[PDB]
Amino acid sequence: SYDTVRDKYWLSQYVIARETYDWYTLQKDYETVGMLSSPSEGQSYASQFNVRTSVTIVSIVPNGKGIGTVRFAKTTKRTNETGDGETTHWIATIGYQYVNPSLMSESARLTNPLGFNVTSYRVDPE
Amino acid sequence: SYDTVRDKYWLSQYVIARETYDWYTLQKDYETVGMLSSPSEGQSYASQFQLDKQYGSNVRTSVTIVSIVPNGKGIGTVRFAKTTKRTNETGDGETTHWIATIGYQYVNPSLMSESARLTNPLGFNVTSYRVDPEMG
Amino acid sequence: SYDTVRDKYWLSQYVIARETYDWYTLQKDYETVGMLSSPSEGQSYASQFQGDKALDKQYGSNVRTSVTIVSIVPNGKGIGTVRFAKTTKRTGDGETTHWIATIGYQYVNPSLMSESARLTNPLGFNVTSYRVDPEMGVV
Amino acid sequence: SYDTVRDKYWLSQYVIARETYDWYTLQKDYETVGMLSSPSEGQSYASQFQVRTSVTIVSIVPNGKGIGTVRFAKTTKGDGETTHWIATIGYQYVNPSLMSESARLTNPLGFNVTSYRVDPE
Ligand SMILES: [Cl-]
Ligand SMILES: [Cl-]
Repeated sequence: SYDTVRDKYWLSQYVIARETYDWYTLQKDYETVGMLSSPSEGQSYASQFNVRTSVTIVSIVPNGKGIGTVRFAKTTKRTNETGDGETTHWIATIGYQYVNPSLMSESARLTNPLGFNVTSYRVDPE
Repeated sequence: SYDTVRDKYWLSQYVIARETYDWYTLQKDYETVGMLSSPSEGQSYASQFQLDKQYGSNVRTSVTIVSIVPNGKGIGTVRFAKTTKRTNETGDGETTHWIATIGYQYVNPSLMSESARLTNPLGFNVTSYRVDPEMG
Repeated sequence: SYDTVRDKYWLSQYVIARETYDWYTLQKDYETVGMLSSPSEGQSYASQFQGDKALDKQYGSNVRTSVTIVSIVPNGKGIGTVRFAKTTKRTGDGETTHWIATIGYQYVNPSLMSESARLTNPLGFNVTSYRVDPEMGVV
Repeated sequence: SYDTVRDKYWLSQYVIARETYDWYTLQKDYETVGMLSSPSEGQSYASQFQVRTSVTIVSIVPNGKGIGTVRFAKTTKGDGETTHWIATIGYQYVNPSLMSESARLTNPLGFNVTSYRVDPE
């Protein structure tokens, strides 16, 4: 369905924003994560604060009631090695809902026009 | 009355589709749940198959509807048994009893796809579905 | 895969923005079509709210056309098909018709947009052809 | 607030029901967890379900928006072994008519846990 397509896109965007490490996009990624997170999950993410980690989304299963499961890989390279480096696999378990986009900043609403908000997020090894 | 007959038919069709596991009806059962559900309930059902490659065609769970009570104001209660047999075997398998409580309405049927509107021209639509064990 | 998810998201967002007529979301819809479209396609949409013909002048606040997305199939080679319903009523159920949008699309360099556009569309989704035909079923 | 008093009570009841091990009450406890759980969380609990362990609630902090943190101890049985834990619990309230009559007698306010995770302290 369309609501599923929607949720799968934003769950995927969230994991990419939150799990990537890229020096030159990190301020932008950090900001994106706050704009897609509820106030308390945003406060909780802020409290966890050259290599490059890239994310591959493998699959996403929303339960249709505000939990989603995202299987994904992270590939961490020392920038100044040749290959793609070490790849590990993970499962994000993500609570989320949609808020009134008027109830956020104007900038937040441009980044997050549907008002998608992660309310909880946990990552476990696959 | 006619609303009661209509509602009782659909509640039972919903429980049968949603609670049956049979490899040879599965595609049809799966599509019926989709046509008859809100997107959230649809996805709630469908997400358990995103179970069939766990069970394949070795397990069959069939439903027996025991009573159907529409409770007024778009809620209905369906008592039913589910019976699971490994597909090899004669024997009765294991039977458990359940109560599905079901929030439902009739939506604009024009919004649905072609095939959905043939099967569900009245727009039966489940917005909440919950199964609890049978007690008193 | 992820590309399918991305494509299907943007294809539907496009059809919702472009086919919806709702006074209270019109300014946002209009702007979203602009961000997601080629100059041609953008002006093709925008042109219907210009001159004395402007659709909003001739509807105002008294008509609402809402969209239900029914299926989205990316067809490969940057073409996608969105089946959808449009439901119009003046402010019962109003009038529902079914439609097929065929959409040529690509991902362009996202720096070429105003920074507003790049916040909303950082991947650079860009529609270069848009056509709606009536639903006929299959055969 | 009252909403907080309410949430602390049901969150504490949930952890008591879900983390206690008592042979003579295990079936009632199992049933209680189902009646206090969303449909999906009830399915998930039932799958993962496979001495006497008693629960002591130490504190309950709801965030006011559907997440609660419960710090608690489990004591298995002189004294026995006590370990310490943190349940992170998502929850909401649903219309009590959307559940069975029996469910609704155990859970009159329609409290539903939508997610549950326990971590060591
Ligand atoms: Cl959004
Ligand atoms: Cl984008």
